[PDB]
Amino acid sequence: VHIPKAVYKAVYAHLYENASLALKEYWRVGNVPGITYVDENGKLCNPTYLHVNCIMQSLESRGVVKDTFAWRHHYYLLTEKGEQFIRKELDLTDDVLPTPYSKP
Amino acid sequence: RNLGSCGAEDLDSRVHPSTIFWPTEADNASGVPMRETEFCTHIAHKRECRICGNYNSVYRKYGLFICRRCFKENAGKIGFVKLH
Amino acid sequence: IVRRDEENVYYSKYLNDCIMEAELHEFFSRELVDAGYASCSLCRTIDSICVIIQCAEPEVVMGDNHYRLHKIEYLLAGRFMCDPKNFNIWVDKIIKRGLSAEIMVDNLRAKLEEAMPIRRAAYSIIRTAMRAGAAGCEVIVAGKLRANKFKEGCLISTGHPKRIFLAEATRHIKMRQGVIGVKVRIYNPNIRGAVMPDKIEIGA
Amino acid sequence: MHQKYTIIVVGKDLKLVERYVKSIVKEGRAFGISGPCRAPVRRLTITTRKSPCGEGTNTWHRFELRMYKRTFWVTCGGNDISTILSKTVVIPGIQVTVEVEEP
Amino acid sequence: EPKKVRLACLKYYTIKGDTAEPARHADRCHCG
RNA sequence: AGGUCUGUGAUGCCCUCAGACGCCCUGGGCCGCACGCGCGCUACACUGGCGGGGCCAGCCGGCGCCCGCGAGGACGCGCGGAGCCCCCGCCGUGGCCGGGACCGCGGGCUGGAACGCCCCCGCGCACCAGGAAUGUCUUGUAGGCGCCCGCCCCCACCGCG
RNA sequence: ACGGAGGGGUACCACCAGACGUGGAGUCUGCGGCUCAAUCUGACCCAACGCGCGCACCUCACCAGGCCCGGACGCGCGGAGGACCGACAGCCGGGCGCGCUUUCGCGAUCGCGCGGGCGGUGGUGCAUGGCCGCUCCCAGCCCGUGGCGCGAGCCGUCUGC
Ligand SMILES: [Zn+2]
Repeated sequence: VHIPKAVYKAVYAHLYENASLALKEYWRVGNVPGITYVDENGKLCNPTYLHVNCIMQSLESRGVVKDTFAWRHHYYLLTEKGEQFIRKELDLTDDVLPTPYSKP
Repeated sequence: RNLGSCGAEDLDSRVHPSTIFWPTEADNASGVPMRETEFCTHIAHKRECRICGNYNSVYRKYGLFICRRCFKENAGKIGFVKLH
Repeated sequence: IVRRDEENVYYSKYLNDCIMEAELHEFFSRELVDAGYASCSLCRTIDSICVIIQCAEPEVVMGDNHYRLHKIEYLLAGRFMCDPKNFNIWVDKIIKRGLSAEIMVDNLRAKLEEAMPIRRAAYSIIRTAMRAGAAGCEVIVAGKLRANKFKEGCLISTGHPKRIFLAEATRHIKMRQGVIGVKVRIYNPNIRGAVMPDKIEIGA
Repeated sequence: MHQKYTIIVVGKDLKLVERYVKSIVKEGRAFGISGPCRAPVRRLTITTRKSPCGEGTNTWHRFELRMYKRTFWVTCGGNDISTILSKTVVIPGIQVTVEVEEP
Repeated sequence: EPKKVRLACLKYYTIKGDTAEPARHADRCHCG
């Protein structure tokens, strides 16, 4: 529950840069191979599944992103309200835009 | 309890550090090390249909890992065809 | 003479990509329904996969300069752990919409959920198909309303020719009282210029 | 230059997998590409009860998936990596007909 | 279910801002 | 109103929701047995049992050296297939060398953990062709003989072939 | 629809002629009954009983006991003068800062109530979808025009070979 702020910021940044979080349905012990964070650890340390799952649940419940589930993989996608909120937490300016708009 | 232990004579009986032979199946979760002490300390394979989270009646042949019941629905797309 | 565990990689490499796809079909069906998705494919490229799709309304799938398609593009990459950019989806279009079962069943489902009853929707669908050059259709609606069927002309329902000529689809509708099982089948005996057996002609 | 390269074709459908080789051999008309070895079919098999609950007369589905494959290791170093790309482009684009080149 | 006490300005182990310190047996922050 | 809400992000309505029917951990149980029967396996022997030897299959398929009676074990590399059957001898109608259930020491394997599985010495239950009743089968078929896959940490009298 | 009514046909899931069997023993397994804290449940003529794809832990619902909130999102009150959360040492506890006994650490990731969730191998298969089983190892089923009947219906769709 006591989720570090570094994880919050890392997830926000990864989301905005990719506009897409492709997450696995899990609820046991294990870290995520994708998003990453560093807290004076010497080597970027990956987050734990419980932490990111709770964060994703809160975000979606707040109406920032929508999701499909498919089978065995939560696919998320941020809305306009998403771009309008992450930029604030990352402390960004309206000029910046997600990468995918730049010819993937 | 980080500043305690047993007799040295008993320590000789410690289990061989040789890694355990009972792993967990991952179809494709980074292997990383309060309730955390024993949330799921017990270690065992959890092979399950990669469609439905059901651990019963799963084919491991050819590395499918598909429930027998959920096999019929998607077999047509997967390529398997019913002839002969 | 030969070793049987070398070719096993090639055999197992082709099978994995088959499943890698079906998930795509499921996901598109759960997402790009708005554009009436029909089917997909795959083509393992040097550094990516050249997935192309077929949707009746191409415009809906893509966005401003394909923006939302680009959005989707990155998503898949992380899920399959492939390099982005290299991903290169393609978008296609279906011409004879009255000859495909899935688009018709999806439109019919939506219509049914528009408060309009089964009869009008089924007759609209069958008219749309027949006016699109089809020997016949068949609409079945089952749920809390039994089975009320509707049919126009001749269909085959047995034999090898069924799997290639007859095309069927099914859906499920979550209505307040329960579930409305609906399916559709269309028999086109002129698909891809294939001659149905026991169909003969003699000249002068 | 010369690489002792190999060509492998793997697929499920007998129709395309047999038509595609004809185009390949056309393209190798002058580079000496020759007959392909046709491996025994890898007929994968699976059986399953038709009833989700196991009621009534015990019946069984029998699905199988074949894996035809052909090999054109003929080129070897007979061709250069320059036109090995040319070998891989003039060929038709079939949606699913996996292929791989090794020396 | 251990309890807590309202915090007081006891950390001043001095008599005129002399910073004396930065309890039964010894102990350090965290477990080490 | 045949079966399936206990296959599923298939689901309406009910019941449970901070002493939990949620998720997790340590143990036990699903195998427990006076008895009734349903699909099977092993036999009741000379058209046979034991020992030595010769030898050929297909779905398909991995092997060398050294310890150990055997099961198994330490190393190193890519290489490879059986029962019936035929031949020579012993046994000689004796519940006997047919039969291998049950039980006592012991040696090993899997696994965190044997209640699981193999091999060796010893003991050697019923069974003498089975009533009323009843099932299946027309050519490479019945019957007999063995060999691979499935679920599987170990194990096949089962099922698909 | 039925007939211990007639006439045509037909089938080793029927018979003629034969073959191989089961029911008699030992044993593997499932099904009822008894027992226990639990011995988790579905199915019972064809059309339930090696079937719901191998049960030491998980599988697993069942029994004896124990961790955690992993209570989203809104509204009202409080909170860094400190919301919530971890811990060396000693006892009781199968063990765990599980509980207690002193005292250190962490810092808003929130706490209480009201609305409102997610979850659940929990119930109704007599509320349903989907998939199978059976009728069915069948040879049968209907449309447009026309005609016959007030009409339900009949001819088309055959008392011939
Ligand atoms: Zn499944």
